Amino acid sequence: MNDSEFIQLADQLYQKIEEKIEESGADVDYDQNGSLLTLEFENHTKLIINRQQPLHQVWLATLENGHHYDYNNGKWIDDRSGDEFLTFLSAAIFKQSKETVDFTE
Ligand SMILES: [Co+2]
Ligand SMILES: [Co+2]
Ligand SMILES: [Co+2]
Repeated sequence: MNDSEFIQLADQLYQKIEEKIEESGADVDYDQNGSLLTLEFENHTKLIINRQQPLHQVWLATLENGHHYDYNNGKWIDDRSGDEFLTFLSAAIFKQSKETVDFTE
């Protein structure tokens, strides 16, 4: 993957996350500030998504941990656990808001 391709795929991801939040009507606020996509819950907790363009990775910070994802099999896959980004993001949103956002279907 080159940088230009990474940008296309990461833009598709960010837009997918935003569209699925809108679709769901969930009370999740989102703000893209360049490389950053911050999700904010009513309880004032956040999830922070960052693009690391030279590594061609998307990173996710939860309250406890950081996760780094490579694009593999048409999906974003955690490079230590092998978990899929969007499934993991759904689970995190449910914990911090008790609202369901399905990003995969
Ligand atoms: Co190419
Ligand atoms: Co609906
Ligand atoms: Co408030």
